[PDB]
Amino acid sequence: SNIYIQEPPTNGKVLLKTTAGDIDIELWSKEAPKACRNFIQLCLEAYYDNTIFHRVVPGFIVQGGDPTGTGSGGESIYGAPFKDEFHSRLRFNRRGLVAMANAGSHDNGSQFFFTLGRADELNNKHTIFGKVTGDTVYNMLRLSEVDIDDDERPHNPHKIKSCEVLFNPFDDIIP
Amino acid sequence: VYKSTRSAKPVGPEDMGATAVYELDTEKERDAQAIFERSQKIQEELRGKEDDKIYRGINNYQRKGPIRAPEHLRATVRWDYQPDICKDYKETGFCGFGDSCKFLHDRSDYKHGWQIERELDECFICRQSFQNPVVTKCRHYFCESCALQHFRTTPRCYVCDQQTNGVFNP
Amino acid sequence: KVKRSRKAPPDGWELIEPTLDELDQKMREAETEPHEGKRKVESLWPIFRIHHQKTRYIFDLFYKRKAISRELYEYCIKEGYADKNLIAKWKKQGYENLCCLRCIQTRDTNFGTNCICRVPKSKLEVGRIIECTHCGCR
Amino acid sequence: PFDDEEPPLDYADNILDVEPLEAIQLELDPEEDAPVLDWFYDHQPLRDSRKYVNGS
RNA sequence: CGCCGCCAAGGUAU
RNA sequence: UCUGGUUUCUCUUCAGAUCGCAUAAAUCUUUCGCCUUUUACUAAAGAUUUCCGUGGAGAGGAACAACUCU
Ligand SMILES: [Mg+2]
Ligand SMILES: [Zn+2]
Ligand SMILES: [Zn+2]
Ligand SMILES: [Zn+2]
Ligand SMILES: [Zn+2]
Repeated sequence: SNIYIQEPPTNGKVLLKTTAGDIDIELWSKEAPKACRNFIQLCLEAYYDNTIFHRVVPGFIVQGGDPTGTGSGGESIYGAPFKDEFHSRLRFNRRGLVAMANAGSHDNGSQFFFTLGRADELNNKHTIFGKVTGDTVYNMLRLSEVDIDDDERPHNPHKIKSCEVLFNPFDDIIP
Repeated sequence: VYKSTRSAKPVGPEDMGATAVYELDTEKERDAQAIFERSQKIQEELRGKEDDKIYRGINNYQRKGPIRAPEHLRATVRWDYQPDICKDYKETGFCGFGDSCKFLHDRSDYKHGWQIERELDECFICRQSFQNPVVTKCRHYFCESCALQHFRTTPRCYVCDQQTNGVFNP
Repeated sequence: KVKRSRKAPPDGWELIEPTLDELDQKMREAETEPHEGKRKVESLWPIFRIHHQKTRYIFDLFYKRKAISRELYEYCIKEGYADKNLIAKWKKQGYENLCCLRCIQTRDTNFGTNCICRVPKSKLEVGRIIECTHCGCR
Repeated sequence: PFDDEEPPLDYADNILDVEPLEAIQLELDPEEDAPVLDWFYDHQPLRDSRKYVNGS
């Protein structure tokens, strides 16, 4: 074979249920400890309940993780936003990836985004910490509709109803 | 919606591609080398038998041929962009070598691969309002009193000096 | 992490494990960042500085405090948490506030001498904030 | 094992903390391989021992 | 008693 | 009772010992075999080197050098 997946192996998997369907996000906990730690902590706190997808750029990105719905509400469980954690083997050459949304310097919290295609302008700028297992990537490809009314924020954005944790390494607590 | 299986195992194999099988051709037990091995083996066993007419199959009446592909290997592929085109026959119509030239004798000047690669990556007389906009013989929409004063100025038209001939209509 | 000694090391390793783990994490953070802003060698200064503070922590853990044993001291030297030749230079009388091993190599300097980092400041001129280009500061 | 246009795995943040799985490591039993049991699987078999080897 | 396993310059001018 | 030293790191020339219980390539001068001209060649001899390593010897330190051979 000659397909060459070109990525390190994953560790840890969570389930996330929206009105668009079920998404099984599997993370790189070794290659990105703090971002995956914040993600599994906010999934275990049931923090992403009633969180909508407030930005859709079709073919490029679809953003989530905002409990306010304006594009600036992000609260980590660290007290302060954490650092960028890059990897040469984790780049934006394909779809289905998950990355913390950033605004310049080391500012990462609950604000993240799913990828929808080739995103070479975002390389060495955002922290890739997970992907989506295929046969379930079309539940997040249904999130990209042209109903946006603006550059972002469509009419009826999909909300996350539950967030299950299938595998949980480095045991944590909800406060 | 596409429901999930709810498992902790990841999307694919554990080796991440370290055991590529390369099963593009006929597989191992059905390949012609295996058929020749079976035929050679059964010709080695039946020796004391002399035409038992159970007949054993087609080739057994009495590793070459289709050789087995290395299963543990991809062929190192290269893009041979460089064509062999008779340029003096393509853009001109007469090659000096005739039929002795080793090249193609082609005259199709279509796009190559790299060209596709680097192409895919990228009123009006008085200037007032239309006070009764009305026409002439030759489409010229004028006003009423302005074109009356224009006929008082000159008996022809204004745009191309057409002979109005006293004919003025809405 | 890589242990490369199959030892299951004796006491006391459980009390130096989170401290040296935090020093290893900060050494990875000092190794990871790009070289924008840091000119040519001042991005290479803090890895020397953190190896110096790790070797100094094991140094005053065993020699000064006399709490850890000699077997685990030799274990930490053999693994890579401490040096073998640098502590022999710290053992000498005239100096133990050394920067790293790039000021003692007299043929690293083409003029056949030691650096200005290994100079007493009280005998040097009064106000100059000079820093070593090999080692980092003094 | 790896495709083109790919850097050679960047050994600073990939497997620096990853332990190897297992070597060949044939199980030697005691009371038959007892003198060689402590050093048969060691990159230096005898180095820091002046009884058997010369030195370093 | 069982040879042998092939690249390029030679042509689409400077 | 006196006599009192194994390793490790740096220069120092000599090597005639399967210097290495094994063995790479290149050059020249010849014989061949593929060959159109050549570099890539084939494989035998003759004689040179290059190269990966090694042997014993003069010093300066350091490493438990004071255990102790004598
Ligand atoms: Mg010629
Ligand atoms: Zn031609
Ligand atoms: Zn110093
Ligand atoms: Zn220093
Ligand atoms: Zn200095």
